[PDB]
Amino acid sequence: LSAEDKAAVERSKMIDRNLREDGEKAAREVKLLLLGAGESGKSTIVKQMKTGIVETHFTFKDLHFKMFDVGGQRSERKKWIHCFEGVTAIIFCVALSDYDLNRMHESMKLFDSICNNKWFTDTSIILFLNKKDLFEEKIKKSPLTICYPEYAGSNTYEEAAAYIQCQFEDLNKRKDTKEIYTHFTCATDTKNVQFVFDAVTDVIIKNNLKDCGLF
Amino acid sequence: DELRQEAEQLKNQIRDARKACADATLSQITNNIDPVGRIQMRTRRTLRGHLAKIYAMHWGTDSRLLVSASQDGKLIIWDSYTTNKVHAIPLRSSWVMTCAYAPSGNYVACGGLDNICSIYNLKTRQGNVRVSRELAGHTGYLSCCRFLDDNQIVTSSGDTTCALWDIETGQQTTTFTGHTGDVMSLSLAPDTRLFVSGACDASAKLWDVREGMCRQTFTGHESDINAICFFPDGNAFATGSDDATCRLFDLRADQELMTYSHDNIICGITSVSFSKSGRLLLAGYDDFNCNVWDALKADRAGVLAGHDNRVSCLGVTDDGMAVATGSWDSFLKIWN
Amino acid sequence: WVAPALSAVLIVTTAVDVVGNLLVILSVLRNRKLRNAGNLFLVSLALADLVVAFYPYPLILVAIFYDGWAFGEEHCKASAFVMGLSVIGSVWNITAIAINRYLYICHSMAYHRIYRRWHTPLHICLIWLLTVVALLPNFFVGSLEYDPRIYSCTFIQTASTQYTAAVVVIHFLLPIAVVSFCYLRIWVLVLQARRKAKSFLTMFVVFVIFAICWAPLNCIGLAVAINPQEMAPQIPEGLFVTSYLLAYFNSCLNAIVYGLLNQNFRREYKRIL
Amino acid sequence: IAQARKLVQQLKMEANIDRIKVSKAAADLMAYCEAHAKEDPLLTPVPASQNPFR
Amino acid sequence: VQLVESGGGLVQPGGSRKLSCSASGFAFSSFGMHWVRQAPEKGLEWVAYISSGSGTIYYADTVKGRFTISRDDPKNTLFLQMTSLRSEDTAMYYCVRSIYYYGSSPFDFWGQGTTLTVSSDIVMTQATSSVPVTPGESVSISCRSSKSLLHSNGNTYLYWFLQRPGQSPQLLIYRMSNLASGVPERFSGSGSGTAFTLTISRLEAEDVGVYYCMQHLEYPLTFGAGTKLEL
Ligand SMILES: CCC(=O)NCC[C@@H]1CCc2ccc3c(c21)CCO3
Repeated sequence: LSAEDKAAVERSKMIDRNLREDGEKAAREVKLLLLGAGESGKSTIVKQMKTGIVETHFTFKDLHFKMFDVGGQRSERKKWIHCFEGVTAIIFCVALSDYDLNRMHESMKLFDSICNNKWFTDTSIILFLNKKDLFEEKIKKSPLTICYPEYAGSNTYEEAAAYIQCQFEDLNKRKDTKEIYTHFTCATDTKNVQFVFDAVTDVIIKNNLKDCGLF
Repeated sequence: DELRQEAEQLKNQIRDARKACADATLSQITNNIDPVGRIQMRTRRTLRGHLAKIYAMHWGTDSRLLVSASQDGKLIIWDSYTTNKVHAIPLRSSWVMTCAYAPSGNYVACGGLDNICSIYNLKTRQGNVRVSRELAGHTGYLSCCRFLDDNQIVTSSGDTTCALWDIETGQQTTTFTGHTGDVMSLSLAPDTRLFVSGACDASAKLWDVREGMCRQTFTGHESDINAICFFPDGNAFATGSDDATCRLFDLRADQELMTYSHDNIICGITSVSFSKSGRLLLAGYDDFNCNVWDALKADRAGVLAGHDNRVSCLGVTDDGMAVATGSWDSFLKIWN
Repeated sequence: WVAPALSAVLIVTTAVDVVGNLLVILSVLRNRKLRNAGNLFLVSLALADLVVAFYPYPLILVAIFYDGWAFGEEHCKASAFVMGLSVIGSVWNITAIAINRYLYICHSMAYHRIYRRWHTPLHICLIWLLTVVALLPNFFVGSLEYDPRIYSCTFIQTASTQYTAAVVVIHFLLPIAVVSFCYLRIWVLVLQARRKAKSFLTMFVVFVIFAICWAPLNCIGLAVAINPQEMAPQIPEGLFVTSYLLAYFNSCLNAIVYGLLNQNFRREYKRIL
Repeated sequence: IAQARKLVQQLKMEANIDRIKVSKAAADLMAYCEAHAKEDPLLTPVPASQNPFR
Repeated sequence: VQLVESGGGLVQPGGSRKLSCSASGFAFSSFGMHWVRQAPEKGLEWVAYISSGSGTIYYADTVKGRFTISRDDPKNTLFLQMTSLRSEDTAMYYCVRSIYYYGSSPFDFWGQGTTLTVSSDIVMTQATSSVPVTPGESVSISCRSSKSLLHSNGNTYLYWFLQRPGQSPQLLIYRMSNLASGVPERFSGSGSGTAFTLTISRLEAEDVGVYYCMQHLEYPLTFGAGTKLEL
C-alpha cells in the first residue's frame, strides 16, 4: 500500500535519527542561568573563561558549560522565567560591598523571589559573593547597624561575612531539595571555575540518583 | 488632575454609550435553540520526535501540513496524514516562543527570546531550507507573528509595540503603539485589513493595517491575556484570560457579549481557537487538559484530556476537519 | 505450627506479589518516558516473579488442602520447573538491575556514548534464557520429587553433588558479590562528591535484604552437599521448614524494595489508579 | 506632558464611532452559525468513509 | 545545480568500465539518484536507483547483478560498475537527481551524457511517431498505459519529459497535472484512468523535440516509445 511513499518514510526515519543524535548530544552539556542585581558583579564571573539572551559557552575538565545571561531583557520576569525549567544550576552573584550604598535589601528580595519560586523547585542555587576586599576596607568605618539593626556581634570582616552568609541562607524555604553552595570570590581565576565545576558535579550525581530511584 | 479631567469625562461618555447600547443580553436571546449535546473526540494520530517542551504550532493552508516549535532547537514540518516528517530546520537561538506557516506554503517564520524574527525558504533550487532574512529592531522578546502576504508580516513583541514588516527590505513599514506592557497574542482578520492583539494589562485593542493607527480598545478582564483568536465571520473574537475566564467580545456592538467560566476551573487559558461554523469555542487550559465550549449556550460540552502536561498551543484546520493540540509533554496530538 | 505458618505466609505473599507486579507492568507501559530509561530490567523481574504467583503457589495450596500430593506425576515434574524459572529468574534480575544502576550513576559517558537505544529491550532475553539453559540439566539428572518433608515439590539437594553445587554458586555467591560491590561503589561515589562541594540504610541493605533471608537454605545445601551420606539425613525438620518459609517470603520482597518504596515509580501509581 | 494630550486625542477619536444594538449583532451571529452548521465536521459527526483520518 | 559525468569511451566486449557522476551546487546528501540510458536514435530506459543514505539499491531486470551502483556523500560523486558488454549494454548514460517528500517533484535536473561502443512491467506505450507542426495552434499528445496508474492515495504517478534535439531532456509535468518549475504556462496535462493527454496551447520555435513518459507506481520504471514533434 505504498508506491513511492517508501522513500518519504525513509527520509522521515533518517531525519529522525539525525534529530535523535542532535538531542543526545545536548544532554551532556550543563546549562547555568546567570542572575543577580549588579552588572559589575556579573562581569567578574563572566570574565573568567571565554539583544536578549547573551549566551557564552566554555569547556573545563572535559565538560561543556553553557551559561545564559538574561538580565538585558527589560520586561516582566514571570512571562518567560518558565523557559528555563530544566537548567542545571542558577548562578547568583550579589555584592558584599553594597550593604549601605538597602541595596543589599534589594538583592535579598531578588534572591527570595528567585529561590522559592513555583518553578526551580528542584534546582540548586550557587551563591557567589563579590567585592569582598572593598567590603573588608569599608567595614572598619561603617557599622552594620545602618542596614542591619539586628546585628549584635563585633565589627570585623570574619564575623560579618559569616553573618551575611547565614542571612542569605535563611531565606531558603525548601531545605530538603535545594543546596545553596556559597563561595567567596578571589583574584585567582582558577578557583571560581573549580568551585563551579565541583558544585555542578555534585548536582549531576543527585540528578542521576533521582532517575533510578535510590532515594 | 484638571488636564486628565477631560480624559475622565471622555471615558465617562464612552462607558455610558456602551452601557446604553446594551438593550438585551445574548444569553436570554439564545434560549430557544437546541443544545449541541455531548461531543466525543478521539485521538486519531500521535506525533513524536520532539524532546523539549512545545510552545507553538500553526496549521497549513491545505490542512495537511503543520509546523511546530520547541526548545530543542528544531523546527519540524509534520505531515498530518501519514505522520511523516517533511523538514527539520535547525535554529540558532533555542528559545523560540512562536511560529507561523505561510498562506502560500512557501515560507515559515519563528521568533523567541533573541528579539529576532527569521524567515525560512521551503522551496529552493537546492534541497535545503535556508534563511531568507532576519528581522531585527525589537527591544523585547518576540511573542507572536502571523503572516499577511508573502511580502508583508505582522509581529507582536514584549516591548509594548506591534509592528508590520517588509521581508524584501527588512525595515519596519509601520509601528503600532498604545499598549502599556507585554503585548502577548495577535490575530488578524480573514480579509487581512484589521488585526487585534492582547496585552499583559488585560486590554485588547484593534489596529487598522493601512491607516496604522489604533481603532478600538476592549476591557473587562482581571489578570492577563495569554492568547487570542478571531471569529470566522469577522465581527467578533474570543480572548483567553489568565483567570479561567474566556470572553467573547464584539466589534459592531463594541461591548463584551458573553463569558465562559466554571467554578471547578481555576487555572489560566493558554490558547483559544474556533471551528469552521463557529458553534464550538475550543480553549487550552493550564489544568493538564483542553476543553470545548458552546459559543452560544456557554456550557461545557466535552473534556479533551490525554495530555500529561499543560497544553501550550491549539489550532483548527482551514476545512474544520481536525483539531491539533501541543503541550509541554512534548507529544503533539491531532484529534477529530 | 508447620502447616499454619506455611499456608498463612504464602497466601498473603502471592496476594501482594501478583498485584504489585501487575501494577508495575502497567505502570511502565503507561508512560513513554519511563519505558526507555534502562529501568525495563525491572518489568522482567516483575514478570518472572509473578510467574511463580500464577502456577506454583495455587497448586501448592491445593496439595496442602488434601494433606498430601493430590495431582499426578505430570504436574509434579512441572510444578517444580516453573519454580526454577521464577526464583532463578528473580535473583538474576536483581543483579542485572544492580549493573544498570552502576553504569548510569557511576560512569555515564560510555553509557551515553555506547548508547542503550535498542540493546536494552533485547538484553532482558539473554540472561532470561540462560535461566533455562542452566536449568535444562535438571531433567537430565533425574532429580525432583514430592519430598513430603516440605509438602511443596522442590529441588532436592541429595540428588547430585554436581548440581547441588553449581546451583549454590551460580545462584547465591555471584548475585551477592555483584550486588554488594556495585551498591557499595555507588554509595562511595555519592558520599565522596557531597563533601567536596560543601548511609548503609537506604542504599545498601534494602537491596541485599534478600541475602540474609536466602542464606540459610544455601547453608543447608552446602552442608548436605559436602557429606550427602551422613550429614544430609541428620537435620532438624523445623530448620528446613523455616528456611523454605523464608525463601517463599522473599518472593513478595522483590516488589516492596524495588516497588512501593521508590520516588519515581510512586508518583505514577496514583495517576494509573 | 504631550503624551497625555496624545492619549486624550486617541480617546476622543475612539469615542466618535457608530454603535449597533446588541440584538442585531446577536441575530447576525446566530444566523451565521446556523446557516453554515452543515459544513462543520466537528459539530456533526462524519462517517469514516470520507474521514481523512482513520 | 550542475551535474558533470565522465568515464565514457570505446572498449572491447567483455570488459569493464567506470562512470562517475560529479554533483556540485546542491545538498547532494539528500537527493536520490538514478541512471537513465538512451540507445542511439531510440527511446529511454531506466537502469538503477540509489536512495539517500544508501539503503535501497533497486536495479533493472535486464542488468540485474552485472551492474553495481554506489555513492560517496562527502565527495559528492556517484559511481557505476559495469562488467562484460552486450548490444543492450551500450548506450548514452544520463545522471538524474530526485527527492521524495509530500510535495516534492522527482526528476528535476539531468546530466550531459556519455558514449560507449556499439548499438510484469507496466508497458506504457503510444507512439504516434511524428506530428508535423505550425507555430501557433494547439497540439495534443496522447498516451496509453498497460495498467491503472491511479493509486489509492488519489494521485497518478506519471511524468512527462521533453528532449530538445542537441541536449539533455527536462521535466514538464509531474502527476499529470502539476507544472514544473520554470516551464511556461502554455503546457497543460490531463487525463484519468489509463487515457492521458498532454496539450500545448501554442507552439513556439523552441518547443520542437521528442516527448517521453514515465510511470512511477512500481519499479522498474518504464519509458514510452517517444513521439517526435517536428515542423
Ligand atoms: C541450596 C540449594 C538450593 O536450595 N537452591 C535453590 C532451590 C530452588 C527452589 C525451588 C527450585 C526448583 C528447581 C531448581 C532450583 C530451585 C534451583 C535449580 O533448580
